[PDB]
Amino acid sequence: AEYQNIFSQVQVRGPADLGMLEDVNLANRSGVGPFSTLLGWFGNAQLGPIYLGSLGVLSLFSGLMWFFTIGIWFWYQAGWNPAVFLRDLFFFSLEPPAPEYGLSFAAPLKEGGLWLIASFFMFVAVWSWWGRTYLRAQALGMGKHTAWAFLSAIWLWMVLGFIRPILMGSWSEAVPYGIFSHLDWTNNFSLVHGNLFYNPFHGLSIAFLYGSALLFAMHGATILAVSRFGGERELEQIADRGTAAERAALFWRWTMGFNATMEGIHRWAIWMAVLVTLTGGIGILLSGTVVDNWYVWGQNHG
Amino acid sequence: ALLSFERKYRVPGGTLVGGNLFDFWVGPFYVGFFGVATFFFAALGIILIAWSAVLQGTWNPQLISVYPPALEYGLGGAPLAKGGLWQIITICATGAFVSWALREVEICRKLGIGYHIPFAFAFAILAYLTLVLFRPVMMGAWGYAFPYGIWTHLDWVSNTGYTYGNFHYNPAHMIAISFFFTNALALALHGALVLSAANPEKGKEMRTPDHEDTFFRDLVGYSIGTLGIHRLGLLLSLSAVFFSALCMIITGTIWFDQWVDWWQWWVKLPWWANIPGGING
Amino acid sequence: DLASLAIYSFWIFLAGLIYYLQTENMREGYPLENEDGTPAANQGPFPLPKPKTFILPHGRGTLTVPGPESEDRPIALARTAVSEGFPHAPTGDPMKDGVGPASWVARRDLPELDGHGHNKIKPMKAAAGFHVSAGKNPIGLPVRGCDLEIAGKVVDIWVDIPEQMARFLEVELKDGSTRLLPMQMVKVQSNRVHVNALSSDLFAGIPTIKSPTEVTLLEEDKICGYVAGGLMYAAP
Ligand code: BCL
Ligand code: BCL
Ligand code: BCL
Ligand code: BCL
Ligand SMILES: CC[C@H]1c2cc3[nH]c4c(c3C)C(=O)[C@H](C(=O)OC)c4c3nc(cc4[nH]c(cc(n2)[C@@H]1C)c(C(C)=O)c4C)[C@@H](C)[C@@H]3CCC(=O)OC/C=C(\C)CCC[C@H](C)CCC[C@H](C)CCCC(C)C
Ligand SMILES: CC[C@H]1c2cc3[nH]c4c(c3C)C(=O)[C@H](C(=O)OC)c4c3nc(cc4[nH]c(cc(n2)[C@@H]1C)c(C(C)=O)c4C)[C@@H](C)[C@@H]3CCC(=O)OC/C=C(\C)CCC[C@H](C)CCC[C@H](C)CCCC(C)C
Ligand SMILES: COC(C)(C)C/C=C/C(C)=C/C=C/C(C)=C/C=C/C(C)=C\C=C\C=C(C)\C=C\C=C(/C)CC/C=C(\C)CCC=C(C)C
Ligand SMILES: [Fe+3]
Repeated sequence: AEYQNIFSQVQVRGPADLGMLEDVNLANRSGVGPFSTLLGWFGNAQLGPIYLGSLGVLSLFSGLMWFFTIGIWFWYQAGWNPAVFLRDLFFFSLEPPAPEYGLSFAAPLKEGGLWLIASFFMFVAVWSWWGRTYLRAQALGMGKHTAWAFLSAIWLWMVLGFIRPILMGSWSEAVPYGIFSHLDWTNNFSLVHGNLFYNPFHGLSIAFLYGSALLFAMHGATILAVSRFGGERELEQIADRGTAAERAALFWRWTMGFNATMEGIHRWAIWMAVLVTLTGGIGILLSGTVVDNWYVWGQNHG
Repeated sequence: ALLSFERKYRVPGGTLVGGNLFDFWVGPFYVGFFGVATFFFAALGIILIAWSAVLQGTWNPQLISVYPPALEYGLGGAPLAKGGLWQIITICATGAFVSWALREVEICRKLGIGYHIPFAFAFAILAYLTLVLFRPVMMGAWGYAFPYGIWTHLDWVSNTGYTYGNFHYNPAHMIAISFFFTNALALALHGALVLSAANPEKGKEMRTPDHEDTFFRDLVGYSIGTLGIHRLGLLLSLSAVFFSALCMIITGTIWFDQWVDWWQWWVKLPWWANIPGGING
Repeated sequence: DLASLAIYSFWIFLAGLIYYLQTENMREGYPLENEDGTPAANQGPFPLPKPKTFILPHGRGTLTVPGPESEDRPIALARTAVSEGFPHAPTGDPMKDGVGPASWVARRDLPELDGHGHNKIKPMKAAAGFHVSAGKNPIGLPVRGCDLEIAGKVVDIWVDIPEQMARFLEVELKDGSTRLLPMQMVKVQSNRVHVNALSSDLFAGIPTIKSPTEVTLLEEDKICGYVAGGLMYAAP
């Protein structure tokens, strides 16, 4: 048996790391948290510090409000019975206002009002967090890649519960807050639009989802395959190529006759993933607004 | 035909079979014994799909489709025109996948690196064999396997899933979707991280892995590390597929009713199995 | 209709994206060459990308790719066939010369620095605060080779400061000198450290470092390359 490098053989610890400073307002960083030996076998053992600050607190508060709001409703339905609340936890559900109410904020609480409230919070929670991943990169002087990639995920999210419902004409077309509940919504959505397997953007989204799993499986296995030459130190290998980058590239060139570079493979990676929700959002936006039945559409493209 | 830094690596050695008979390259491709084997299986298999096209009466890629034997044939052999060709092609498919894996192992021994790649690939092969071999044999007929066709194989997915109500309720299916959804998130992040550090704001110096760890700590209070993120990626991936294979190896065998009904064990737990009100009371 | 418009537009985009991606991955190793080092006739459908420049931190200068590709070292290999596509044989000692699985790259002969400009890797005896916090501490254990013979003892652990990671094990040989062994190539056991890629008689051959409290990228590559190469050549 030769070492595979999935788990560390020995852990080493030193003073807690307070991280780089740059233009970060150090007054907003908490203090180092404890060290996790459990986590240290797979990766870093240090927990914290963390940077809060205005936007950070707004989201975390706004986020919990979205969380509690839903939870209030779950208890209502469970009749404040702890045993009931547990037995039917996956069954509860906060549905949006009925079709009748259209897109007004007039619907009564027990008919869609709480939904509109819970949504409003999640809407503030998410967008402020997005600004957070942008600002946190600025302070350190890094590229905005993380923020832009995350926007692609917001896209599909934004289309499912905001944009499409509006274009349709009612908060009715939105998704409900519930475990089994949103699973049924999904299955339904497909049936009502004549089978999503006929939606070309859906099939593209899947290709990228499967592709993301194939690529990360490929990329991860490779870096571990050449970690014996310091391959995970990807940044310095970009600035000064080593045997790790060479053997990594040659393995694949000899296998499929073509290859990537230490920096390049990360561009393939960010795009393969980002396209999943980019293509998805489009396929869903056009469903029910431009195309009623994808089967029919697949017969005559138009 | 060679990368600028390639020559020093092209040395003799590393082959598992045939010594040096097949130890050479063709353009950028390494051959090897298994390089020849996968070519053998692939051509043969392609030919057979072409002969399947004629019998079917069409050359349309969107219409061509090779079907497995009908259930009436159980696990026995069947006439080419009806399931035989499919059985033979699946053998060729299997023969080409394994050969490809072993060819990777050889490329591995020549370059002096670890065997992580062919190992990861083997999990995809296991998923394939679960749908055309393991499940079918456990159910008693090749008819339960999936057909080889662009759209006809999607129909199979749809009809197989619906045979159990909403397949969303298959519990191993839910776990498996979590790893797929998470793997993508992790891939987008890893990619964006490495790139925001190597391509900082215009004019600034190239950031370091320290900035990468600081960025994530500031954001979520924890950084897994450069080596950790590659271990995580390999894991989320192999796990997503390991549970995929699982959710299907148990469907049609140990469980063959509606998946949604499987969830009643939880609600029927005595303690609350009768308490009034709620959703199931 | 929109749907039909959107989907065609998407394929056009996707075609442009793959064009961008492929060229970005041509910033190293290109142009292609013949087995004799001369530029190949067919370079493929995609053209080399316009150069880009990285500004390295700590005053280390800049880097621009694609740029002049040179091994900056002698390759002790010779053809075994009159035609293209076959193995190139080692003219001397593959381990010593550094070819095949034992290859190394002429990386800068400087150490990697952390975010503050200090050497990234350091032996622990010189790292304030660092200690073994979990798992068997290897310091003090005897090192065995793939030939089941003892080649030395561990005298220290070289760690990565910013990533708090063990990267190298410092080993003392029969003559009192030390060597570095990649953490990823050894198996730490209860009462011994096993090194399967090298046999007892090959430890002295491991490339040595000049400064005794720091390794350079070039020295790391030679060390690692040499040890991995043992997997093929040390079988004897
Ligand atoms: C996993 C569960 C189901 C299944 C469910 C689905 C669903 C659901 C969808 C697909 C879709 C696809 N499936 Mg499938 N598919 C299954 C099993 C297979 C097998 C197999 C050997 O078992 C193969 C080759 C495929 C192949 C494919 C692609 C044609 C297409 C996805 C593109 C993609 O990016 O994929 C990921 C791979 C890559 C990014 C790598 C690139 C490799 C390419 C895609 C290979 C093409 C091979 C070609 C069709 C076969 C040529 C054979 C000749 C002899 C040479 N499927 C099983 C049975 N598949 C999608 C589609 O749009 O269909 C119309 C889609 O929505
Ligand atoms: C029976 C139902 C239909 C069907 C109906 C649908 C429908 C309907 C939709 C999909 C969609 C998708 N389907 Mg489908 N699908 C079917 C069958 C399949 C099969 C298969 C093998 O059979 C496959 C592989 C897929 C695959 C896919 C994906 C490619 C895609 C979703 C991407 C994604 O990552 O979303 C997950 C990612 C998001 C939702 C992003 C948004 C995340 C937000 C921003 C984060 C919120 C965070 C919260 C506030 C934080 C909490 C954190 C705390 C720490 C706890 N489907 C069947 C045929 N599918 C989606 C799509 O895009 O379609 C075009 C979609 O709408
Ligand atoms: C893409 C098409 C559909 C859709 C289809 C599906 C399908 C199909 C499945 C899911 C599943 C899930 N979906 Mg969904 N889902 C959609 C949109 C959303 C949105 C949104 C803001 O739009 C959110 C927050 C979610 C969230 C979720 C998760 C609760 C769950 C997946 C785990 C995971 O890996 O998460 C990624 C996130 C993280 C890794 C971070 C946060 C982790 C969370 C907090 C863990 C929750 C665990 C839960 C409480 C378990 C308790 C167990 C106890 C024993 C009781 N979905 C759209 C509308 N979703 C899976 C499931 O198992 O559902 C029950 C599943 O099979
Ligand atoms: C309407 C139908 C049902 C449903 C029915 C099914 C069924 C039925 C199955 C799945 C399976 C899956 N479903 Mg589903 N599923 C539904 C809805 C969803 C939703 C959603 C958001 O609604 C999601 C995310 C998913 C997600 C998933 C995945 C977890 C899983 C498939 C991946 C896999 O196994 O890869 C594994 C990878 C492979 C099989 C590929 C192996 C590749 C081989 C080895 C190599 C091929 C090489 C090629 C031929 C070479 C080309 C060479 C050329 C030179 C290019 N389903 C609905 C509710 N789902 C499948 C599963 O679990 O399978 C095990 C499965 O059978
Ligand atoms: C290509 C698109 C893919 C993608 C990308 C993506 N996601 C992202 C990003 C990117 C690039 C981020 O930068 C962002 C991030 O910051 O990640 C770490 C994020 C993110 N993706 C997330 C989720 C997510 N992404 C998903 C999907 C995807 N993300 C796609 C696969 C899904 C699915 C599959 O449905 C989910 C659920 C979030 C975890 C995170 C953004 C966090 C956010 O928006 O937060 C708002 C804050 C709250 C809601 C706070 C309250 C949370 C809970 C109610 C309480 C429990 C936790 C709390 C910490 C407890 C505190 C207890 C106290 C006692 C201390
Ligand atoms: C952890 C599992 C993940 C994974 C990993 C993975 N895939 C891999 C590897 C790894 C680690 C490789 O090393 C290998 C590779 O070399 O990639 C570049 C590969 C690979 N993954 C591939 C595909 C693939 N992987 C998939 C998935 C996944 N791969 C998982 C998400 C999928 C999906 C989701 O559908 C597909 C299509 C191949 C491109 C490639 C392996 C290529 C190969 O083995 O080639 C030689 C074989 C042939 C030329 C075979 C032809 C055989 C027959 C003659 C004809 C075809 C018969 C087939 C039944 C037809 C099906 C038709 C469909 C319409 C139904
Ligand atoms: C133990 O008890 C306590 C009290 C601690 C709390 C318990 C809480 C529990 C058990 C909570 C359980 C909640 C769950 C399981 C929630 C699950 C949600 C799921 C599965 C999916 C969510 C889908 C939602 C998406 C599609 C929503 C998108 C929303 C938008 C795009 C925003 C919409 C915006 C609107 C309506 C307008 C707002 C106003 C402006 C600014 C324009
Ligand atoms: Fe990486």
